[PDB]
Amino acid sequence: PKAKTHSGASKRFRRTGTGKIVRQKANRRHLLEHKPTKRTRRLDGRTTVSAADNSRINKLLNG
Amino acid sequence: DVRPKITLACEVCKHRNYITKKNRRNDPDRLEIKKFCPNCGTHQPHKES
Amino acid sequence: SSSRNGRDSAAQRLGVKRFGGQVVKAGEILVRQRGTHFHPGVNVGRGGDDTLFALAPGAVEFGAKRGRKTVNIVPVARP
RNA sequence: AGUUUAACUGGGGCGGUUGCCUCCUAAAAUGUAACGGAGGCGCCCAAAGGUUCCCUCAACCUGGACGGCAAUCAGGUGUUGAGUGUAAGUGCACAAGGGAGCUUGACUGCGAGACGGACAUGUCGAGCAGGGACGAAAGUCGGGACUAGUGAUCCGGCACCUCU
RNA sequence: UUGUGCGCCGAUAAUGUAGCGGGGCUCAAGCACACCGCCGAAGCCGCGGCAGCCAACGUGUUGGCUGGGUAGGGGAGCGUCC
RNA sequence: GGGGAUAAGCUCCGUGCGUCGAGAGGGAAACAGCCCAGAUCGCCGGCUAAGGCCCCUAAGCGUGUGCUAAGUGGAAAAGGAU
RNA sequence: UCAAACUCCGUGAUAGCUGGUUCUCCCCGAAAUGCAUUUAGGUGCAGCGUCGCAUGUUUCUUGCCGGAGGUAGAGCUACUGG
RNA sequence: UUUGAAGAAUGAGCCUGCGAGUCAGGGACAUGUCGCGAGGUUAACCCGGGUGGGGUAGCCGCAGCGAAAGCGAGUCUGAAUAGGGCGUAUCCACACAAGAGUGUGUGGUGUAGUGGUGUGUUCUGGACCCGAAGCGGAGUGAUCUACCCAUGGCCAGGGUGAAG
RNA sequence: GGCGUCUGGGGGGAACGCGGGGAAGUGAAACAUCUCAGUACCCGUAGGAAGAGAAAACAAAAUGUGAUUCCGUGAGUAGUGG
Repeated sequence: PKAKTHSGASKRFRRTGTGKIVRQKANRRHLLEHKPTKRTRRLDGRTTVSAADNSRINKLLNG
Repeated sequence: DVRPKITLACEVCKHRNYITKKNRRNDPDRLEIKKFCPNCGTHQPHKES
Repeated sequence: SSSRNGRDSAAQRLGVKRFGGQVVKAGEILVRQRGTHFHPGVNVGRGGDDTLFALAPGAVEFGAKRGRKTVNIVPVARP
């Protein structure tokens, strides 16, 4: 039997050229009238995932 | 709701640009504000929708 | 018979983050404070929440002026 | 017929609590628990925001038509005991407190460097560019003296885009 | 009268002395201050065997430090069958 | 330090504090958490730590100067007492 | 055998639960904390162990030097209260 | 199994047999060893009484960025040579700017992967072994017991004395 | 409808086929959507195999394939999903 890649993790994370794992930030979907532009500006773009959960994420994406 | 969220639209190109709140009971009328219109590239009067 | 107390906020981790005699880059936060206990001096800028930071690299040095605590930065010498 | 009907709890129940902000416990860095001791919030302001300029209270003493402890006036003393939209603390008289003129930076694109953290969040940010406000100029302005006034993701609505 | 070192009374439970471990001790074997020895452990030393880490040189010896251990991680082995 | 009655072998915290947990050996009569000290193995050798040296019990009914009459030593309070 | 009978089958039902898991030596050796939790006797991340690689004393101890506090203490015509 | 048991906490009467991390997959990650090496390798299938020979369809590596159109040692965002994000294996020399932490250029060095297979964890499977109360599908049961239906049988002896 | 007469059926079988009906334990750390699964079981039916089969098919501007069935890839990808 093959190993089924996790559907949710496959739709949220990415692999870059070197093998990094990136992710998007939260708190940017709704209820953002009162969030100043500084908060929203720092909340966009892909960020390398923390090394705390880098072990679990590799297991999900690769298997 | 006393302070309902309102949005501001550029008077020239009618782009809904900003969103603030105001006291409807204190200012029942619409809001006259000049703001930076990004696509126009120059400050244009902004109308609350 | 019950207690009406027991509510508390998180601990905000204020204090002096960088102490005197330390080398700081530009922008490093020196003190995290609520009021102006420490006041900005030379090459020290005040943040929005009265957080102090550094505009120029150098070594911290606490000082006083007109009976007010101040924080300064001395321009450490290039090798 | 298939199921759901929470947890903490000096056994369980009844009672009370569940998030955020401030103070003491907290042992002079940061942090630190208990059904320990006290309070507040789920807002408000189109000016109570930005900027330029000017000013200094509270209290007491003396004298004044109503007017008296206290209303407005004059004089003197008066370094902070008044006041700061709102709880407490840290601040502020050089004012962040009182008043006046103009105005919308309560911006767009970004952001070196940091604080704090299991992770997710959260916070400060000099400076560059565009286009502005006040100011003679230096300059200040990416909301409010600061810290609370809030809800991840999925799903869906509206407007714009040189995408398919 | 004051300050001190030792004491007395206050004192008082239910199987059997029973609030020194026992015997016993004031001819202290009790208390305080100085002095002298000794006994005491798997501690330290002596003599010998083994192992791990490292170093010195060498074609594996020598030397130095180290070797309690549950959950648990690593290395190397005995025994059985085909 | 908080709660409790400034009670608990109580409960909740802090501590480049300890030990037990996960730890043998000597002492405290017996006695995880106290005191001395971290067990590589052997020896019918030696020196010590805490603790002891009248007999049980190893080594002192040790030396000098005193104090106690209560077996104090070998449990205790306000207070009483030539 | 009855608050829903018996037998076979799904079926080796599923249990954040109790029990059990077998030969040896050598080296190293923890935790009972933090955050979150339909969560508190479970689990995820972090903290503490071991093995490999990389970097080398950056770790640690002591002296000296530059720092900021607001406890112990103390003080009150220096504030708020008693 | 516990903070702690010789424990008056649990289990074992004794002996001998039997009784618990295994297997599948071109699975995933990591680490050894072997082959080839900018390449490595076949699957299905065909030919051989064999373990051998053939089999290029595919897979991994060989260029990245971006939602995508696309561009390409660059690319995205952006009005921007204006900063930032990801990337150009890494190292060495030399120049040029900074000493807001170094950066940019030239030159050299040159890039290592992939197939078996051993081991450790892991995925789907009952997945280290033993153990429920109960849940569904199809059937067996009223010879015991509850009720009913058809047809039979039994009730010693002695009193009281209704209607008529 | 009744007669008379000829030919057929009926039942069994381990697996494989085809067309119908169709759960629950379980996973979701609860659970109803969903999964378990069109699985277990039941029904009707043949055969030595059955079913499918000769384009009202793919395809994408190539002057391409050319009935069905069965293996390997495509691929745990495009997608779908409280």
